[PDB]
Amino acid sequence: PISPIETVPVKLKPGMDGPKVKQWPLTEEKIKALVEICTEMEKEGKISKIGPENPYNTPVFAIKKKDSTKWRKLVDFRELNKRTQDFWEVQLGIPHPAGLKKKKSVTVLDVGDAYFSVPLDEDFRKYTAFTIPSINNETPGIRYQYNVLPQGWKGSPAIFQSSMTKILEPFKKQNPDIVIYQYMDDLYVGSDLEIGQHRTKIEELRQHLLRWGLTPPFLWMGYELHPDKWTVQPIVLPEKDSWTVNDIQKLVGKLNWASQIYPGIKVRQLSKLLRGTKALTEVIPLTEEAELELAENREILKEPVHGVYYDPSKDLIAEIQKQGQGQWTYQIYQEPFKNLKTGKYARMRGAHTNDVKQLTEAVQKITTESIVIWGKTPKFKLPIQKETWETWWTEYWQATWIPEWEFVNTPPLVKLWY
Amino acid sequence: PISPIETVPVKLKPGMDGPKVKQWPLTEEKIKALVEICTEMEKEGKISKIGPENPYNTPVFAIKKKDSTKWRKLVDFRELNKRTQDFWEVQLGIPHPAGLKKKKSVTVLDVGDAYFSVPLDEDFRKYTAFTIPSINNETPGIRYQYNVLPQGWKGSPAIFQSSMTKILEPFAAQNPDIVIYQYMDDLYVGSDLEIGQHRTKIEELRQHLLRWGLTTPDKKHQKEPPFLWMGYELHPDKWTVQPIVLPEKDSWTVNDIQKLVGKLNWASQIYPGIKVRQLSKLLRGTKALTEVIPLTEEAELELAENREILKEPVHGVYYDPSKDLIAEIQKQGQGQWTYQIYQEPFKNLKTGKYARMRGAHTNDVKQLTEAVQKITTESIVIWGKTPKFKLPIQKETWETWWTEYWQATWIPEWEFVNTPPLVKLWYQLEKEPIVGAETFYVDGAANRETKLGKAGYVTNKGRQKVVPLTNTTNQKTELQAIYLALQDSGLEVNIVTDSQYALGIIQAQPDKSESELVNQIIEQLIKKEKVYLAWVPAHKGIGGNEQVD
Ligand SMILES: [Mg+2]
Ligand SMILES: [Mg+2]
Ligand SMILES: [Mg+2]
Ligand SMILES: [Mg+2]
Repeated sequence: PISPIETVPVKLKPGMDGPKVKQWPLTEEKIKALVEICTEMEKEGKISKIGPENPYNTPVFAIKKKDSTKWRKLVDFRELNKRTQDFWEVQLGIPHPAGLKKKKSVTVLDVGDAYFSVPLDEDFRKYTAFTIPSINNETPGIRYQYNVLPQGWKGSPAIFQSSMTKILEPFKKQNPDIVIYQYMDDLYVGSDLEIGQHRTKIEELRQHLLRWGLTPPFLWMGYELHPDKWTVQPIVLPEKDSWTVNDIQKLVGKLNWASQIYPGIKVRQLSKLLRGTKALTEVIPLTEEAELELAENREILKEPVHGVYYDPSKDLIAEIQKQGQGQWTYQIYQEPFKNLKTGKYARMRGAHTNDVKQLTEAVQKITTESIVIWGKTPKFKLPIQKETWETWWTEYWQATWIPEWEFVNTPPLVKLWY
Repeated sequence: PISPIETVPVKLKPGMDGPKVKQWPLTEEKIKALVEICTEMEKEGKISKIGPENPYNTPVFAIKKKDSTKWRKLVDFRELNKRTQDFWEVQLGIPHPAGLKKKKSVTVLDVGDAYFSVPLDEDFRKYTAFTIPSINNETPGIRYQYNVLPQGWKGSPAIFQSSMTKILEPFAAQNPDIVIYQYMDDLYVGSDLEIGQHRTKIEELRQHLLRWGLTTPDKKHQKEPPFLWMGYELHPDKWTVQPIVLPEKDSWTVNDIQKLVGKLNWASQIYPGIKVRQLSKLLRGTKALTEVIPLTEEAELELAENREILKEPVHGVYYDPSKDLIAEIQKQGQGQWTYQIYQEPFKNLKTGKYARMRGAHTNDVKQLTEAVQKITTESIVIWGKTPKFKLPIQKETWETWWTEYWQATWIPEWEFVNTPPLVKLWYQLEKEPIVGAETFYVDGAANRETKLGKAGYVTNKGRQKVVPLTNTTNQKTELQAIYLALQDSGLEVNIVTDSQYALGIIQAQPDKSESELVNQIIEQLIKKEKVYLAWVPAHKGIGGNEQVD
């Protein structure tokens, strides 16, 4: 003993002051939960009350994960994470394992509780200030700041890195084929092991973390994924025996759109079939020239797009379209017409008459997929009004991280993704 | 007889030095007044006399009427405030009377002067140095610095509030049978104790505050109820806000307007419908920051409009947490909506209005949705929960809307209330092409320079038309073409267009627009039985006759 866990000097990016984000309104149930959680954290010395001389603030709310029944404090450190210097040497020090996406099964574990065992740079503490608001503004908000690495702060996994590797070293030396990746407060463990064997391994790894603690409460949970069976959704053209004027016009529209992605696409012959003024529901026979062009186009679409690779220096963008009947399509790209992944979601918990809950879930699924594939979250373009989204998304959020997003307006691109 | 408090560490903004504003000339009268006042203040420990070594300075004023008393000392901290670090926001939200729960006994205490009894961070005092000029420049001015939070300093409100909260913490925690709320300078103390016992708790609370050198003005004897708390008249069963009289003048200063907007902002959550046109002047008025005279214009209309609304009293009941919150909405017209939130019928907690957001094209359903969200957020702020809604829209209309709308949308638990005018969908486009319905291939084009254009259509039944247009654009002519097809077709019609612009307006499902042409299209769609709108890429082998326009 006689030697503390000396802090790591951390600083904001040059010319940037700390975050000053307004706390959004909270339900009495969330306020009650936060009050009890913070009172306990304060007793454990993880957080401390602060005076008015601290002008900083970051929003906080609470989520009740699925099958946990216990409220979990969630701090929206999006603003502070942007203002926090990348720790390259230790922060960025967390390289992304390109092989996690090729694994049969991947399990996600909430390991953020471990970060509370490490003290935080005394001079940085003030920037982690947050406020638990009171109903009707009847009393001034209770203000705190962290004394240890906070969950949700990008700097937490970066500084804890060395400790994490030492805690898992025995486990990895025994399982050289298990890919373990740390992103924020989450730990992704991928293996091709047999399901039953996969689950036992996660539990063996689970013990190490618990065994470590000579310096809970959601560690027992586990989110299972299957990136091996993840497969993009290619562009397909209809296969018909009739073909109306309307069908052909939709086909030409779609091929025209695709010609922006695949240079070899041609619609000249098919277009010739639409020269005239016919009823939309009229059946038109395909000329042999049109039949041929359609076949050529159909082939071109079976091959991947040319010139598409991930550029780590650029942001990932995600677009989502509501297709109706609880189905949603999405594309992730950095440059237009150069998709890195396109997908489709059907069914989905929440289809129970709630569009916003479905979108919120689609956002979380897309984000986790993005974390696994590239090691970072995408910037979302959401098909919804700002006001609707900001009023309801926290009611259905179950992840411990939060991506960035902006709002969209009526694109015919939807039909092309059917 | 002894008294202790903790100070808050204060700092100037990074890279900035203290204030160094020179003291201007003062009349012999004002100087003698200031010397006296300061002598008194120094006797109470409010200020301390310093030497010539302190390089900082802030100017001091002297004013007032002998009525109440002699003169008053005023120190202008404008410069020090600009150099003082930022502090946590004291405001953030204003308590709504309907958010209070019923209490048998209530008392309001004024702690507006207690801030002058809170010590100032020792190392920051030197930045508050001021000087009283001597009789006639023949003696060095008397130098002073504050030892307590200064009246107009930037950190006084926030430091005082945090200090008060800390002092009250132990009293509230050890007296859970009473409720204490602090808004700016009013201390609300309520309980369900018999008056005798309640008064005893008040006495103990004042003696508690006294231990920290914080006094409360003497018994302001008056008949209660009503209990006055931050502008609300509290009664045991209901609350009231008396009519708010706005100032009547023909000359307005930046300060007058800031106080006016501050009063209106306060009244905004109480009274339905207010204003923000005078703000435009304030952003440019206080932009210059100068407390001069801004010529009021048009803000004149809203002012005369606010004045009328404020002529009436507002009454309401308290919140019963054992009952559900209910919000009912009504469409008034012109994009205006009214709502009432209550628990028991005819006993409103809060009533108000919602004006539609500014936009080119709108729809009644979109507006109702906005109003629901707005009311949801406000209810969560005041009561910490979402009310159940009673809406003037059929459950079936809502279903048709959200299932077909291209965006994700949602409304929380609600029930249909048959209260005209009901919100509905005025038209509904087809998902598939109509069989037997005439197909109109429309097109439009304009000449950028000449501003002249054409809009026409060709149909499968040989029908055709071209109409000339003047002072139009491509987008204008694209919409005229669609309008023409609607005008000359039957009750069912298929319309093929290459205009992404037009498709974008119609896919937004507007039932009203600012654009005359769009409104005309809307009126036409309303009359049709079935319409299928199809899109095709322009400049290709589609349509056939696009050479005619
Ligand atoms: Mg906060
Ligand atoms: Mg009264
Ligand atoms: Mg109101
Ligand atoms: Mg056109």
